[PDB]
Amino acid sequence: MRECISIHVGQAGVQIGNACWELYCLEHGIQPDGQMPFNTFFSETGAGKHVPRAVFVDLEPTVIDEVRTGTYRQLFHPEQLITGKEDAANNYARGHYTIGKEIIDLVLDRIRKLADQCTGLQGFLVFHSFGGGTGSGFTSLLMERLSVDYGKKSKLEFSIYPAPQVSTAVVEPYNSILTTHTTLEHSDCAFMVDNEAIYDICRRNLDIERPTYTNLNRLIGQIVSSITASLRLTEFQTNLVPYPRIHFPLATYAPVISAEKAYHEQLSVAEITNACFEPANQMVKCDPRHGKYMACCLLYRGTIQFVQPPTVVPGGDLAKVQRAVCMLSNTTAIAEAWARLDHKFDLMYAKRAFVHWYVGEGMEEGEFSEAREDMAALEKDYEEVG
Amino acid sequence: MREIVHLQAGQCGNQIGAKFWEVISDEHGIDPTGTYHGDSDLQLERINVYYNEATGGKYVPRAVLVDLEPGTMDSVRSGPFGQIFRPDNFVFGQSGAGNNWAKGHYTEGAELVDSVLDVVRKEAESCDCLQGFQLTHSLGGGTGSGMGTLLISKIREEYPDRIMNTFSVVPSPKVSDTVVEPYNATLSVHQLVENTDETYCIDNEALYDICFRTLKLTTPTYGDLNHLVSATMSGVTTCLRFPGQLNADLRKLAVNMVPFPRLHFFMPGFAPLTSRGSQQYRALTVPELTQQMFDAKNMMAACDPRHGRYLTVAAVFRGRMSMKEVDEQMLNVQNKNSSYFVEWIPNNVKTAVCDIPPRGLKMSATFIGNSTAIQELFKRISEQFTAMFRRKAFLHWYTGEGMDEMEFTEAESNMNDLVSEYQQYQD
Amino acid sequence: MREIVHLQAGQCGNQIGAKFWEVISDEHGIDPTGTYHGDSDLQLERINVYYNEATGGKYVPRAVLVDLEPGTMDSVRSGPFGQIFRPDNFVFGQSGAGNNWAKGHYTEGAELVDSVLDVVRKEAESCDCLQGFQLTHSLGGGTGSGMGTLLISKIREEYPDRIMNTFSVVPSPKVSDTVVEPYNATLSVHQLVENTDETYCIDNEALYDICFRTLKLTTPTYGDLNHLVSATMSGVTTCLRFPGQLNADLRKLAVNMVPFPRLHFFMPGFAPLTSRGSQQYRALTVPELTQQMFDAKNMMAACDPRHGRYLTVAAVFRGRMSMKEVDEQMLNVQNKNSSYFVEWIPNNVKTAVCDIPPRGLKMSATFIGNSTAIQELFKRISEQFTAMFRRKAFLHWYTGEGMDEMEFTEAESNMNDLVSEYQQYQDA
Amino acid sequence: YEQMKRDAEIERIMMEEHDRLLKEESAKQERRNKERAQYYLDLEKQLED
Amino acid sequence: KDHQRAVVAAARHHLKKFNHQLQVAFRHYDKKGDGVIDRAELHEACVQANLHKMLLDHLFDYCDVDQDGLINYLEFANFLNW
Repeated sequence: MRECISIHVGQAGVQIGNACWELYCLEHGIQPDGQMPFNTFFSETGAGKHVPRAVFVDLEPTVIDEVRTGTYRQLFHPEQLITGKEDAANNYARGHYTIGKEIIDLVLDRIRKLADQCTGLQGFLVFHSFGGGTGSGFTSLLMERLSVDYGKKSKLEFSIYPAPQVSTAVVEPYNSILTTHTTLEHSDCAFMVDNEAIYDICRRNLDIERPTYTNLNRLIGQIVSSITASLRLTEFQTNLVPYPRIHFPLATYAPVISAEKAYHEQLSVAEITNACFEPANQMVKCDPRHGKYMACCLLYRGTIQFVQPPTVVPGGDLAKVQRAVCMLSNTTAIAEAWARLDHKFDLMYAKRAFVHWYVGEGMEEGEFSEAREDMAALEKDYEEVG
Repeated sequence: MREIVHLQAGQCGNQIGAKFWEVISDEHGIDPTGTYHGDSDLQLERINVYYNEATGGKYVPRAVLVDLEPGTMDSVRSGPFGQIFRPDNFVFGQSGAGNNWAKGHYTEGAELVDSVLDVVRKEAESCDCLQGFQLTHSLGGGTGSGMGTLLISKIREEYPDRIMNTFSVVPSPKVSDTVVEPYNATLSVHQLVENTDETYCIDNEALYDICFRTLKLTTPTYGDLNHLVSATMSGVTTCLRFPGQLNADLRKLAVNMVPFPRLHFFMPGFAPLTSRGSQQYRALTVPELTQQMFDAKNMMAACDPRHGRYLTVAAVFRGRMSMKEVDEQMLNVQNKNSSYFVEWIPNNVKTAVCDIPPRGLKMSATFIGNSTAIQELFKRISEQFTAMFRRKAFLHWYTGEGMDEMEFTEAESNMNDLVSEYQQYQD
Repeated sequence: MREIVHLQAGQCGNQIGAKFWEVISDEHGIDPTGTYHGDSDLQLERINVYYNEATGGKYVPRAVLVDLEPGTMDSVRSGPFGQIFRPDNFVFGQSGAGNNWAKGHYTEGAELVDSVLDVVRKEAESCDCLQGFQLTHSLGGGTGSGMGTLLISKIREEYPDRIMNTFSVVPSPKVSDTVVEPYNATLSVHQLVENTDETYCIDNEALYDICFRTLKLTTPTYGDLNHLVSATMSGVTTCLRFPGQLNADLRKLAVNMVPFPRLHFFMPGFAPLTSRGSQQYRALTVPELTQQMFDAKNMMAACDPRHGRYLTVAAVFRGRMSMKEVDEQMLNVQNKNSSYFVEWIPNNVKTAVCDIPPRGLKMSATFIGNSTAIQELFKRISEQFTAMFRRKAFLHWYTGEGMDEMEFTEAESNMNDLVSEYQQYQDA
Repeated sequence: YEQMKRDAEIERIMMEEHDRLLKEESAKQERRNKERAQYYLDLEKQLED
Repeated sequence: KDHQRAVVAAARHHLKKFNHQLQVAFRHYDKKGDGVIDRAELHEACVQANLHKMLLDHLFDYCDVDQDGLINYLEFANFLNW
């Protein structure tokens, strides 16, 4: 009766959600037509069918239609899968102001039915990213609507944070500063991951070259399942955050090793606890030695300056390790990542690059300055709590 | 559900356009009958973007072919893949424009401009929620460019909140065919700098040097050049048709590219190009593909990057391929080479990866460059416009039916101000 | 079992009224000898409506043929009508019509009508639930209007509660194969504005341009020209002959579609109208059928609809369609281009569907619409009179019987009174 | 092993299409040769005239 | 074509009129002669009645049953009426 409801928004959201629900139906005995040959995330029909508590939303049909046609089509109720007509064009302008008003009503109504079929509410799991248009603006609209609506029940978000050096979109600092500006207060807590740090840890811990997105989202699904494996969630919210702005913990997983080295090396509790604090094995590419740790949570499935076993995925790379630890840490290392991201925003906003699309769609020239000053306020708040 | 409506203009478009619809169609498994014969189930999923459905389970393209001599429509319809269209959509005049701006813009195209927007209307009205259009042409001739610059600007005044993609085969000066090509290209950028939301600049001189050194072909006809052009529109809207591990839409790719509005001219380029005598020896991976898509000879514009500094870069990739090898390989080209990139853009490179390659290839990509030295393609047209127009070499055949001496010099500095707008951002 | 009395008139409407019957005969299966031939029993259910039965398996029509010349009914006898109907009611003389209105109304119109009205009155008195009148005429010629208004005028004087279903090919602005067509209109406005109930106003011009652009045919003769008129008068009456998911009678289509005492001049259209090639290349299900019939391209007039509004639009449908789909798609066209319609009716259009289509087609419709765009046709015939008035240009057949220089111009005022009382409500 | 087998099949397919290219090139060359023979023939005919 | 069709219709009509003016005897005679819908037998019946033969053969083929060419015997007498 300890339920949680999952919404997966944007393309990064639905590809990490597919790997997630793969891992959960793997973890229970649920073969993926829904019938056992558990009800914290599932609802059980009287016929013997298991339906997830999940809503998928995107504005290109070509990323939901893969889920609707592929091998998980007999898992869902087929109007849980929200689908637009034109994508948000990597615009906060289009996800927030112009296109998202055709689907926000259906999103809220399916949230309303999935949150009336339950018996005790604990939180929602919103899976998103800080690059794209519907990963920023529609998530901010959904965020403000659900914090105004449901009140104090906890919303956890999982964000692919834009990397220190390498990114696909040119426009990314604009969307990231603008989404954090209005997704500070509404969300209860969100977690940071970086593609570049996951690429380096995928290069050197598990000895694979040329990784890809399924090899990343397997790791992200293992981390999320390790967070919410103590139910088969308000404690994190009253533990980690000192003040109501610093709600971005970092995460890692300690025994991420292949089978060929896992056969020789044992995994003691001491080995996995120190492997969490090694900066080579962090999963957000910041420098933690310039930071000082303000909090740690260490979930054990199965100079360091303070201020049920894991499952196995078919076609997987992480070896079967008897015990593992997921670290949900909170550091003072993100003061350099925010400085570099807001500097990347500042270079483009010195001469108004790419601004006139969002200007002609919805916002004024000072509506970016408001986000700029409200992120300078965030780095004076880390410097203040230094 | 995020659709598009194709259109044509002139002879140079119709050889590209009718080559385009035998590149999309056989990549969708569709016979020239229209009967679907395809292995995969993904193909019938997104037919609704470019096509429409006839009774019987047949598929019709969403396109209109327009020109001012009926010899160029009979050539298309008699072709191998020309029957698929609507015979009611074939629209053409009878009195030829004959490289006349004043005909194709002012008098002759104005008794076809009633008929062509109705075919634009009733075919872009069955669509549920539009994304934009397409127009394929050149900027040398009269009705391929003067009607082509009216068909944009009228359509801009009815559906102005969509994305009207266009093409442009630019007049090469050193590969020239018409004596008066400055008088038609300089009057064409005037009504096209303000009415398209993106527009490519390919030209026939660089399409020869991509075809004499990399391809090393002996005899290039006009069926192997427009094959190169129709296979780099399929790259830039594959995400609009097919899923992938990271997809960028049409309208996503507009926002990230243009720094300030008047800078929306691009430079296309197709990444794997090999001669048929040297294909087996060449290994196909991503580091051995990024060195061919940044090459100065695999660029389908006559301009050069190294006489300028880059602004933004897109690169849609296609195939089964890991994403670390995209993310850091294009860091590295950005990282070592630092002079050629601007410094108030801290990350100069986009990406997008589909899952479905072009037919018969293990791996492919498509470059989109936005250089700053493309002003050298605009300095080389204006200096061929300060010579003929100073002694008034040819004006009395265009100004005999509608314009004035002031109409050209109103639209000459409106093409010459764009050189200086690149110059202020050049350093 | 409901009925409408027919008559046939003019040289124009006789051939289209000869073209009337062959479209109806394939719907049910009356072979021209008289044997019923159709496996659908719903044809057999309403053989009363245009027809009479005969003993011996045969069947016969209900229409009486009049023209003041022999050969037109000898041309109708070259068609199947003499093969079906009684050889008594062919009422033909060899005398000269002369294409004078005053010799279609006064000399052989006067003599030869009582050998017709004694059978016009006969078929009415033989049955009980008579409801209507048909008369297939033209506004064009003198003798197609001089007898045409004669068979209307004196008959509402003793049958005053009827569905009068005329036809009138109007004087075209450009196509003119007769130099006396500007005169024969204003004579036919003295009576037929008051004494009609529905009128199929067509012209010769607009039946070519449908055949030029849309049909992509290169020869409209007078032979196949009539299917643009003959097939679309059969759309209205399939409520009577045949069942449906809704039903609208031609007393109901008098109620629903005529809003005013005198505004009942109509303009039809048939829905799967296309060329040979484009029909594979265009889908026409209900989502595309409505976008065709409301073009400026399937009209039976040359007037400009964007120089007007639409007062009362109806459409009778024919086939197995979802009524959600018709109600939604009519709502879109009613709202998208909503500035076409007038501000009087809140729901400016009207629909009615059935369950029987024509032959060889999955689906059709039959759009008949009372626009207000036809108002600038009226200025033309005032202009085509006023040039032929200061000259008295042809008045030596009409002055032979006698209509003076005032008796024309007090009916010319009447044409303006068909505009003036229309103009009083044209704006505020 | 499955990925290796797929690699071998796809490589054999591409070498088949290259062999097709070789055969069509030889056909085009023989077509050019027969055009040259035809030109020689009717030039000799004109000399006889 | 439609005109010749109406001509054949009127011909069969006058044939039925003569049938009224016996029916069984005529049917038996036709069956014993050439063929129930034989074009040659058709032309004989023509001569007789008095319906003065390419068009006559065409009408016979029209009446002749598809493939059967006997107008379905019983239906052949039926058309002789019609």
